[PDB]
Amino acid sequence: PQTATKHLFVSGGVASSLGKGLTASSLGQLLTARGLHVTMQKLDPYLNVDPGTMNPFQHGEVFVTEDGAETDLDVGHYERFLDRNLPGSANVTTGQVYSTVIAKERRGEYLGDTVQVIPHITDEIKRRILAMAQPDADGNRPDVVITEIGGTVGDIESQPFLEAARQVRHYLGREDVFFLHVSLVPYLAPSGELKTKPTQHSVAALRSIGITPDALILRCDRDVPEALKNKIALMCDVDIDGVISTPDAPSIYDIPKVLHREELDAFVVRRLNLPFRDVDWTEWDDLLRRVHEPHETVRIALVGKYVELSDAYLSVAEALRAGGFKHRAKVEICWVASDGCETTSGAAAALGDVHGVLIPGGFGIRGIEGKIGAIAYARARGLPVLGLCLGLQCIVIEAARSVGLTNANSAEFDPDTPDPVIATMGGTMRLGSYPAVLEPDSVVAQAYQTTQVSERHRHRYEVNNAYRDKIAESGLRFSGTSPDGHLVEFVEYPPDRHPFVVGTQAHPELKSRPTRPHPLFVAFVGAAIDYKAGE
Amino acid sequence: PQTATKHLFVSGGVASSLGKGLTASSLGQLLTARGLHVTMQKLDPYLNVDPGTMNPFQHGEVFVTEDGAETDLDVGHYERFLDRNLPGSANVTTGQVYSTVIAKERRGEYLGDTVQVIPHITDEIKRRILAMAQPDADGNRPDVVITEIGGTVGDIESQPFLEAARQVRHYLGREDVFFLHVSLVPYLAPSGELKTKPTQHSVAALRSIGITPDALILRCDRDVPEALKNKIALMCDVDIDGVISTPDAPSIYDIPKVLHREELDAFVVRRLNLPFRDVDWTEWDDLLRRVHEPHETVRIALVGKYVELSDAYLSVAEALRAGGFKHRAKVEICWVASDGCETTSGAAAALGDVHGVLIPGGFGIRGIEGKIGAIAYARARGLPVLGLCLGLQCIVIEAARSVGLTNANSAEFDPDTPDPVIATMGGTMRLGSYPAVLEPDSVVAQAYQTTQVSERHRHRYEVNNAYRDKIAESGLRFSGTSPDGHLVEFVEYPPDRHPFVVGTQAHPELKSRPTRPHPLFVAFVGAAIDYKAGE
Amino acid sequence: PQTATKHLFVSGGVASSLGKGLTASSLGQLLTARGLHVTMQKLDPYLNVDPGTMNPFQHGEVFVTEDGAETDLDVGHYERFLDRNLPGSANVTTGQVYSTVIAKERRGEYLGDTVQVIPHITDEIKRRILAMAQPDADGNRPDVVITEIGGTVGDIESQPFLEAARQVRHYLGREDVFFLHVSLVPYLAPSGELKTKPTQHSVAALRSIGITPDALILRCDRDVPEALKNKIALMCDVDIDGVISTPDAPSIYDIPKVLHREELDAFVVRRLNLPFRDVDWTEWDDLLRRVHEPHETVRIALVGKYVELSDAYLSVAEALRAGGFKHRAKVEICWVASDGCETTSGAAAALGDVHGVLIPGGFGIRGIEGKIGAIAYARARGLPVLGLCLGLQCIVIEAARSVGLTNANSAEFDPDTPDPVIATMGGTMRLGSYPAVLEPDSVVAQAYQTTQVSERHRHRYEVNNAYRDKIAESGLRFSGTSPDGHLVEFVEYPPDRHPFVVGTQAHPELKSRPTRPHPLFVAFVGAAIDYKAGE
Ligand SMILES: Nc1ccn([C@@H]2O[C@H](COP(=O)(O)OP(=O)(O)OP(=O)(O)O)[C@@H](O)[C@H]2O)c(=O)n1
Ligand SMILES: Nc1ccn([C@@H]2O[C@H](COP(=O)(O)OP(=O)(O)OP(=O)(O)O)[C@@H](O)[C@H]2O)c(=O)n1
Ligand SMILES: Nc1ccn([C@@H]2O[C@H](COP(=O)(O)OP(=O)(O)OP(=O)(O)O)[C@@H](O)[C@H]2O)c(=O)n1
Ligand SMILES: Nc1ccn([C@@H]2O[C@H](COP(=O)(O)OP(=O)(O)OP(=O)(O)O)[C@@H](O)[C@H]2O)c(=O)n1
Ligand SMILES: Nc1ccn([C@@H]2O[C@H](COP(=O)(O)OP(=O)(O)OP(=O)(O)O)[C@@H](O)[C@H]2O)c(=O)n1
Ligand SMILES: Nc1ccn([C@@H]2O[C@H](COP(=O)(O)OP(=O)(O)OP(=O)(O)O)[C@@H](O)[C@H]2O)c(=O)n1
Repeated sequence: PQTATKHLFVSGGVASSLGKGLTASSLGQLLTARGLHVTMQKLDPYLNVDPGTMNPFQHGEVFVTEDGAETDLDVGHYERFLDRNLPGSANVTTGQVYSTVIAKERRGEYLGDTVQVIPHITDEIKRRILAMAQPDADGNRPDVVITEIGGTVGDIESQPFLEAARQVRHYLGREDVFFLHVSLVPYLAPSGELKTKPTQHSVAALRSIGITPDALILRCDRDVPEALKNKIALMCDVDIDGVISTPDAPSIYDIPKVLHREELDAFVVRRLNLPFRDVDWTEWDDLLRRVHEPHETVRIALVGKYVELSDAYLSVAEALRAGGFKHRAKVEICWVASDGCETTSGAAAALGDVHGVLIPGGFGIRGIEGKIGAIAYARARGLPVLGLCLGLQCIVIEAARSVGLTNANSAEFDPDTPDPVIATMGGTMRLGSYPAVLEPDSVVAQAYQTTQVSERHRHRYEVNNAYRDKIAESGLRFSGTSPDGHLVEFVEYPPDRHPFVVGTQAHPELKSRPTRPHPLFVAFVGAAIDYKAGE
Repeated sequence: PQTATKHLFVSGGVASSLGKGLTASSLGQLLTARGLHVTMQKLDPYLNVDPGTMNPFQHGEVFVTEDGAETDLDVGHYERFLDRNLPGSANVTTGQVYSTVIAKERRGEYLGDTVQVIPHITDEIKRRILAMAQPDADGNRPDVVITEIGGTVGDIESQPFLEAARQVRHYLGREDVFFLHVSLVPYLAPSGELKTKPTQHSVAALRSIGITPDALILRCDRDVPEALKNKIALMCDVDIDGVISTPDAPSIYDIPKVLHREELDAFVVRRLNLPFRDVDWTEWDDLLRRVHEPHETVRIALVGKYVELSDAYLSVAEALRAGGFKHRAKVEICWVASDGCETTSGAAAALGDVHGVLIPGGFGIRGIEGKIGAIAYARARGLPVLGLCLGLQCIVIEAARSVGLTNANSAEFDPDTPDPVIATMGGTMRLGSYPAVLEPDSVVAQAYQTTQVSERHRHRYEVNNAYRDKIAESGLRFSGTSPDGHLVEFVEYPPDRHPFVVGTQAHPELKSRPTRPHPLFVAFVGAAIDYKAGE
Repeated sequence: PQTATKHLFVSGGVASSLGKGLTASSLGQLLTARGLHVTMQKLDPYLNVDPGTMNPFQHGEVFVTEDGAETDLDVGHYERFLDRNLPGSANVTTGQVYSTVIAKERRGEYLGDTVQVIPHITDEIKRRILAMAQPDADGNRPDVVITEIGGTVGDIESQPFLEAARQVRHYLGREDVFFLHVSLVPYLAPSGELKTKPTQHSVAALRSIGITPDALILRCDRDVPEALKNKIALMCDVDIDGVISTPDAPSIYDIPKVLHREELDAFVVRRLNLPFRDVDWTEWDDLLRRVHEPHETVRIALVGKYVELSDAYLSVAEALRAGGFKHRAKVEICWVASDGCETTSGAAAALGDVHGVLIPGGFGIRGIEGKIGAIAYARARGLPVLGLCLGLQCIVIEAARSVGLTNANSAEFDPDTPDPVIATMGGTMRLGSYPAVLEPDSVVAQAYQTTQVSERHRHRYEVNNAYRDKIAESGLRFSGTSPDGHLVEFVEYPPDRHPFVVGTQAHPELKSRPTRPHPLFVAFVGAAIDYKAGE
């Protein structure tokens, strides 16, 4: 039988860039491995109502849920570590709260009461939090909700969320609410010692707003001496079980071992009185083997538009590497800047060194001819290609230009093109999960091993249905469509035209999990390994 | 069976002069009435090592324990409300802590370690606190120690005591430590409403140092509306059982009823899990009757040296009134300034209106001839007299001068007197409890109904043992002595010389309790009532 | 003409071990180079009244002023960087304040007033501070007093000093008081960026007690980007002239260049309106040349009792290196643990690799036979020796044992010795500066180039004046004495017995300055270089 849904807030002190996200994700992973139905939530502090306005080349990708809600990329780590789909409710922001309360004000639904910050805003936040305890579409209720509070304790940027957390702690009571806390432990080079004083000043600032931390996670470049853990337990009044060393791990997938080796999760389960059951590593030891024991290295070029910040492609890169792990191959990514590839001599100079090329999406970018040139090169050179979203549109433009439709373009990039092979259906902006059907015994059907698939979408332009028969003169099969056949979903060249050249409009990288890689990235790495073996 | 000795700290916020002392005393009274063995402690913040240096005309009397320890007058309220003797350990000060730790430093008992404030000072304070849990001379261990932290939360004056309280709360755990808190609720006259915001800012300041208050006592001139108690429970995270209204009571003896009518003590007993048993009021309803239903008013003049601050005589005045309550009489005190009474015309102008005159002590004052003049008048007029300590020395000087020893004096006030009837035995400064013996069937023996008594002392001058036979020529009997007869303890005139004129060297006001008045003050009020009846 | 003496407080935030001492010393150096008469003061937080109780093997040496006041070793850096003698007033501690105020309380000099912490303590601290503005023994008044506040801002350990600083800032006014501030800027390895948030939280904590910092010194492992200096000036309201980068310098003597290259001192002079004059580097460029361009490396063994903490010998090591700089030689110190040298085979195994051996002091240690063995070896091997204080007593014991006084000892280490060549005169504990006279044309007289010297002392045992003629049978000349000849001050072997073997009772390392090395350490390094050249 299930008790009340516990809440487990996480807040950062001293500094940002300490890994609250991956730490909370790893805690969710461990609780999942015990068999609890964990779910997760992020409370972003910024006022953007949704991230579709944000420049991804500075703030990373935009994740898309099943229900087509745009969310912070941080939600991706929670999905990947849980292997669970999360609702669009998983990402609250200050912008959603303030614009909700001001909308209800203008519509007059507060009966003319004065709209204070307290209680109206903090009750709305508390409601957005407690909604996660509601039963899912199957009627199951989660055991634990982990809620990463954004910003830093003491930021004016976060005070309303921490007042809401305080109120939740009042109404549910300490049997059912737990606070983790994450804080920096700097190393000083002239003296050669770890200093706890910033963590004491952090927990003092946290207590000044009425939250009591039940455990500390100490972020450090070396294992914290027991002689400092005891001092922290003295000066923070944190039970000495709950001062946890957490070095900088070798890789993000090692962090669950770090947290388990300090036995954090056993203390969490004991403190919340959740149904205690043994951890089974059998699902994750094999991952750590594949991660640490690569049989071979294989290089994939990724033809990004701008590549000085790699975080703009995080989930693409992680989906590639998750594919690599399926073949026990260390996928290494050659970050290739598309604007170097607009000339075939530059394309040859960049791309000739690799065993495959991948065309990632690029919603909202301008100027794609570099990607088309890179694809035309890769076809002539025989390099395997996968095109994610804009990737399919560049592949289709390349195919049409190969059959002489020289001025062919997307209506997005040349509204005056005489041959809009990609055109607006601004037309219906498709978002979220839609069904698709595969040509039976197509190459994609051979990969998925089924005719029925579903994918997450974020595009408003489509293959012009009048051109399908013309484009098929290239040999390009339209090997998947909408169930009515009205919309194009996949394209491929035949197996004897090229070994593997596929595109989709989807973002298949969003269905990646390291224990369950996406079929197309597995097949693409299989083709890249076969190219390595043949060359 | 007895569990661990619980601790119950009390700290003030917003302001001083809020009645932490009488509130904590009344809580001790209620817990005593349940039958728990309560004991109490004050942690003064000032650096005076003992108060014997302090000017009592600005800071009130100096209390004296059984073991002769000088303590703050605040200890008197705890003794009176408990009716229990307290050790000299009942009053810690910062001066005792800092001078102890620096003494152990100079004696080298820290093995050359650096003497920080933490942990050395706060461990010493914690030791001075936990000492109260040690078994008494009978081997009984108290159930509850109530510890009034001096100053205000947020004073630099108190930070080390609050860090010590935090450490105690860590080592004993919240099952065994409770915090009361006392805070002001101002009334604003232009708007006519109570404001809780100062109490919120107080509990925020208290939390900033890591103490969590379990209940609030709200100090207000009117009953706090339930609509503000709920807001305080919301904004302070104080369980709504534990927000307690406490109006300004009519008198200090009514405060136990106030605390019981809001049912504070039931919540304390439930929260500490003490052995629950019913309150019996039978001991205190009769006090409240006597306090509120006086049959008659009787006036006593008290011949103080300086009287603009009455707190210098607190325990004298309270012992008088406790005597009054024994005869159901409202004792009203005519505060008479001794320097008006040095001339017989001024003495007649001041003292003629009253039914008795009392000569209080005056350790460390200069110039006493006003008191001698007042006594000579009172004798001629027939007014009953009691002399406390210096009172006996003025009575004895008056007696000697009445038998012509005209230049007789105390060696304290004229070291060059040719007739030191009071002289140094600086000689042995007597402090604390000493036995004395009474002349059988003396007037004092008729009052005490026994030959054996004990009293608390604070004097270094004594009746000159060579003059006893000479002074007895006045008829003044030396009706009590040390058991060896070496020292004078009491004097009286015979019943047919005057109705009641007695002195002692003792401070009998320190053995006052309202449920157990001191015998001499009962007899003195009996004589003053008989004078009222006869006149 | 001279205006009022300015005050320049310095306080640390975020962490200790950030170099407030050397930073403030370097600021004093720069202001001295401009020609201002700077003086300095340390306000230690610990309650040790003087450090003579402290274990130096954990807290470093004890410095000794001209007037024989024991002070924290931190005073040594101020003396060395100023090249000025400082009074014993240069080191206040909480122990001196609290024991002073409690002494005046017990002596009754507060007229019975209650001794609060405020104002009595903080007025005493303010008085101890303002005393530094009083004219010196020549009647000159310093222009600037630099006052390093100990502990960290927000420590209960320091609150009274910061309240005193606030009061001084009130009474003198912001024209005449300046606050530096020192704060950490951590580097985070996973993200690769400097984080300013701990400095913002520091300056917030500092402002919460009413001090406004006029400049920030940022302590970092790399030059702070201008893009973070501007953010700090925004969020701290620090004038952007006054956010100063300070990397970890290569050596302590380079820090004046760091502070001058960021032009801190020009801003300080402009802000305090001191008499502006150009910096002259001519005194310090030659030091930095000698420091960075060593012609040769020469190794000196230092025979310490315990050597795992080198800070116990700080001023000895610095005096050696200052001697090295006089010959342009990199002195490298072989830290030799004396207990390895008690056997001649172990002595040979340790000491044979070096060009000289030095016997440092050791007040309060037990067991010296290792040092005697090391000296007997060094004599047989011909290694140059210098004995500081206990060094002379080991040299003298070795000399006496070489002439067959086999059971000779110091009365300190064998009170039952039949031959106390070193004996109590506990006798007079000599402290501070005393005159001494040198044998004309002695080797020491050839070094000092004068007959008259003075030295700082800290010993209570002396050469037994009855044994001088007996010990001189070794050839050991008693080449210096008290001016009356009563006390032994120096010993030497003749130039043809050994090249240079000298001892003293003094601590000559305390008169070291890098621009003015002590004559004996120059001569000793000259002899060690001559041994290197000959071997
Ligand atoms: N136990 C941890 C914690 C953090 N990191 C490193 O810290 C970086 C930060 O990644 P992230 O969790 O996403 O935090 P940020 O995006 O940088 O900033 P924020 O704290 O707001 O989440 C990661 O690259 C990760 O390698 C790590 O290796 N191990
Ligand atoms: N809440 C606190 C914490 C520390 N101190 C004082 O700060 C000094 C110690 O300085 P510091 O070394 O910098 O802090 P640590 O406790 O020792 O931890 P860390 O090593 O990280 O510095 C001690 O005198 C200690 O009493 C204090 O008064 N109040
Ligand atoms: N529930 C209360 C609390 C306080 N008082 C009044 O508050 C005054 C303060 O007396 P005391 O307890 O001794 O406090 P102070 O001496 O004035 O100052 P402090 O708080 O430091 O004890 C008393 O006269 C008392 O009448 C009261 O009548 N009822
Ligand atoms: N911790 C708090 C407490 C109050 N407020 C805000 O302060 C305003 C109320 O002002 P005020 O009346 O002065 O405080 P009250 O809560 O109403 O209590 P009181 O009547 O004593 O004033 C409200 O907007 C409330 O949201 C806040 O932002 N944060
Ligand atoms: N601008 C600076 C500041 C500090 N340090 C290094 O920091 C160390 C600290 O020395 P010190 O000034 O004496 O400080 P601590 O003794 O370690 O501790 P505290 O802050 O209390 O003085 C020194 O070894 C020094 O090399 C430095 O190289 N350059
Ligand atoms: N006094 C302040 C300081 C910062 N913030 C908020 O904190 C967030 C920035 O987080 P962070 O990067 O960690 O602090 P920085 O100012 O950017 O400095 P640093 O790089 O060291 O982190 C911003 O939303 C900013 O508005 C705030 O609300 N109040």
